[PDB]
Amino acid sequence: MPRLKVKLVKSPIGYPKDQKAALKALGLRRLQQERVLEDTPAIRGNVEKVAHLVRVEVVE
Amino acid sequence: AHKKGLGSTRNGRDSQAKRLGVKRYEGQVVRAGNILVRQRGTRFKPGKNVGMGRDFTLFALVDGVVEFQDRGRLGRYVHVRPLA
Amino acid sequence: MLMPRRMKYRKQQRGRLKGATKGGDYVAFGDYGLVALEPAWITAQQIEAARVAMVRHFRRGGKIFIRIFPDKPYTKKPLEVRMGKGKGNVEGYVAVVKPGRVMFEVAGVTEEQAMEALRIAGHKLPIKTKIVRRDAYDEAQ
Amino acid sequence: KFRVRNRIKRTGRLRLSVFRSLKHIYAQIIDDEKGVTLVSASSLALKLKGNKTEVARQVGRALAEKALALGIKQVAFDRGPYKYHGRVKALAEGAREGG
Amino acid sequence: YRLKAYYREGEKPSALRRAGKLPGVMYNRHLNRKVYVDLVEFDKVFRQASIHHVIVLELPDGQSLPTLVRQVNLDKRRRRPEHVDFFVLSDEPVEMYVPLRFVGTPAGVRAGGVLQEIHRDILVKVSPRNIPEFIEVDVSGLEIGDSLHASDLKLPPGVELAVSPEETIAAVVPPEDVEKLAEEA
RNA sequence: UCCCCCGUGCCCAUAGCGGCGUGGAACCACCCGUUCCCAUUCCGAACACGGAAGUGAAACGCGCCAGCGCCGAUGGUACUGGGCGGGCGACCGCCUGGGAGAGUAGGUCGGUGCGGGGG
RNA sequence: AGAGCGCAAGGGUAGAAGGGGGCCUGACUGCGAGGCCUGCAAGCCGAGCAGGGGCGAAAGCCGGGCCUAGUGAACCGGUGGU
RNA sequence: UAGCUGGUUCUCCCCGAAAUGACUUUAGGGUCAGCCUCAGGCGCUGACUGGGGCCUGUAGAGCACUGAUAGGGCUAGGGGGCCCACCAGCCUACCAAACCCUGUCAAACUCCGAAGGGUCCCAGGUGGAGCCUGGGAGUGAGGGCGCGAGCGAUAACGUCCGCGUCCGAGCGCGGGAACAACCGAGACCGCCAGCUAAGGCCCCCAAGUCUGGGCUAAGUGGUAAAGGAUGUGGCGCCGCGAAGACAGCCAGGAGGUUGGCUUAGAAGCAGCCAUCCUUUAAAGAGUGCGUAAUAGCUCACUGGUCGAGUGGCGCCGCGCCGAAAAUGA
Repeated sequence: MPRLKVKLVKSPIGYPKDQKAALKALGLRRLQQERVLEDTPAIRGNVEKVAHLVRVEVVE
Repeated sequence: AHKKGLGSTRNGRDSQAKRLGVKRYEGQVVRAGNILVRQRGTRFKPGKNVGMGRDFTLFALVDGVVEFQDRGRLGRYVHVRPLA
Repeated sequence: MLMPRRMKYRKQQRGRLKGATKGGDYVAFGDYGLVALEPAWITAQQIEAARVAMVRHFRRGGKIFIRIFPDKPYTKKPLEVRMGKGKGNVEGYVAVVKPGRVMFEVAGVTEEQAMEALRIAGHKLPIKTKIVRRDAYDEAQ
Repeated sequence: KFRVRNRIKRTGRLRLSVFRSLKHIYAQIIDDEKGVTLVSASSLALKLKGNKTEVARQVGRALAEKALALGIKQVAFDRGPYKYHGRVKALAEGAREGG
Repeated sequence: YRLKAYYREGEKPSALRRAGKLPGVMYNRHLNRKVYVDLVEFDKVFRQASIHHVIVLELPDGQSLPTLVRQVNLDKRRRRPEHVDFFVLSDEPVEMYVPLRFVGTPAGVRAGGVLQEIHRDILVKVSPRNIPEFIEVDVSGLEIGDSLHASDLKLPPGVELAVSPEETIAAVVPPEDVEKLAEEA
């Protein structure tokens, strides 16, 4: 399984609490936060839930 | 202002909603005396170590796990099977 | 006009009316037709107003059909009252009509006849409509 | 027309699925669930006798031994139109203990 | 008559639509590919068709095949076709709607009266070897209140029937005037 | 191993209707006697107890047909998570995924294991 | 299954809960596994256990009624007993 | 006495709420749990999500229950007449049980039934997750926007619930001209350092009078409708036409006739029906004006001249009339 890699692009303040629970499920702190990640449909869906606050790249 | 003849009603009366539904499903261990289906008419007919009471309510007789069944020309079935 | 004389509920809640006609844009009846453009109630008062203006303009005319039917209870509270204490009154007996629904159609008329007629008849209603012929409408029952 | 599942009032435990018809008596003892049967004994369909009531007697008791060969002890006489005139083979002495 | 055809791939209709191609499906007995045409000549030609006339779709695949229409789902909103179905023909007795041309000016007609257009298009079982064009319907002797139905219509030698036959194909109805302002009462 | 039937059960009508053709050699069913066991708010119809002659219509088992009945793809659309504009509202639009019934094609009068008898 | 299933309706039912007869009296006694429900309190469900009882050839059902409404903690006192 | 008003004093550090559910002589107070806090204990549990198993009747939609429902056809009975009795016939631009077809409607209708939520199972997920006992609280007028329903009138900066959030406590920040809640975005402090969000770049005020092509003539932009018009751009449709057309001009523009029917009269021409035939290249049972009705004028239609395009129907974008209230724009 390749490695996933994502940042945080769009502020958490004023959006659903579930999506923010995903943002905790990743570890996404403040704005501009490059994150090293592992691939799995679980975390994949977790991140797909925030497909707008987050920059996507599958660094291998 | 002037507020002439108005009126009243007769409908400020509601029935205290009683929590009804199905509690346990296939995948859950239910051990002897656990209600798992709340209903009024036979929405869920008993069976394999399943039980019914004085108000059409399914529960657990065994320490077994639930599962379901469909038998059209008979009804809807619940069978709580355990282990050999 | 027209409605039930005794249905099921004196009152019923307003509801939400978004769109899609639910069903009814073809024919099987008239040869020209009038079709709505907005999702609103049409009042049976306005309905019969159209029926009038229609058979009115063209006298001795043939037969016109109404696909719609005003069967919606409007809740009209008494005048000069106060908030709460009840509801409205079984007034404004109307029908739920959304865009693309054939309100009403003519058959046996003349070209320009059906034109000017349905033109005015539609000009009456609380909206604006489409004057349509009969060709594509074929099939769908 | 005698369904009611009298067999549901026999779903209690262990069956004896049978039927009577003019010439033959179909006295069968059946393990259920999988519906896997076991013990049959008939009128002249077992090549025994010709009067159902006598056959019954003998048959049940023959059937007794059959049951008593396969570790069988108790079931329940299965029929809705049974009426129960015993046929005092009544598969009671006939293995089961019955009545 | 003649019309173009092209094979649909599986691209979302939204594009095919928004451009100018009219999306649809065709089939026969078991076959069921997906296709598309072009609104303008499709519209123009279909007027001279419906399930009354037979159509031909030539295709850049090496094969040109004719069909009849069937089931046309629409937009509802703004009223216009947005999809079509085309049943491929055969030669084995098929069932669909033959047009009935109204013919006759009797007593219901003339002396007021309006024809009751019930079934121009009627369900019949005709062998696709034969093609009933414009089945005449005798109005020549009918008066208001009465009607016409059943086997009374034209039953061409190469066409069989299977509806009721009871179903009233047409009738004559009374006109209106200021006499319904008396009804207004 | 399998054929025909009887007892039986499972799928839940694509298993049901109807029309039709066929079997009684073991069966099944009518039939048969109403003394005996036995029962009917009345009927030996029903349940019966005792059974020779007959029957295959009716009961049913198998077969052929769709007329009725049941199923219904596949295209497209409705409505909709989630995301984003536009309108005074009434309300309309786009992407991303989710995906009906309506109906057209067409499907279908059966699927099947335990036990028993004859061959 | 549109009948009926006391009463309002919902849900449900002719593989009975409906309607007919026979013996009866489990509107049982001492307990209650474990669950519904939930702010507390009150309400809801019941296996099994043991005493004995009724019907059933039996297998077996019975701790009131097809269910959801028909209800009032406690303080006080009546009454019979321990 | 005071369930009420009011005051309630130094510094910093850490976390951080509720403005509900139940019951109350209860409604602007209260006790119970919920949401916060500290101590100690228990360890990947928790939010979240992937797969799988099952519970679900809202939307839609359909019409099989049920009501309603237009329209036709059929048809019990019934309106009525002709017309008899052992009793029946028969007929209708009548009423209507039911059924068939034509479409149709619904929160308390439901054959189908999503999106979705729910919960168990395995999996990951280290976070002011979570569980468990224990002391301290406060909180129970909340409000806006968002969609989903009620109510109101499909009014209210109206109230009523639900999921969702911002305020409150974020009147600390930047857009929004100014504005708790619209957009953007979580402030330990310093900085005369770099990017960037929302909006924005002609100058306020920081940055393109950049680039390239479309629309409009109204200050539209710079906030209004049904509706209206030879406004302007662009698309499409059906004739007319080099056999000769749009338009202009010349001319013929006719006869039965005063069509019949009405009517004081109705003569193409105030009105019902109609719904022709002929002399001809062409001329109507007429299109307007006019008449007391005739008269006349007149368009239609067809040639003479002509010389190149013309007439109509629908669409899309932007506009214009529609468009008036009060200190000064």
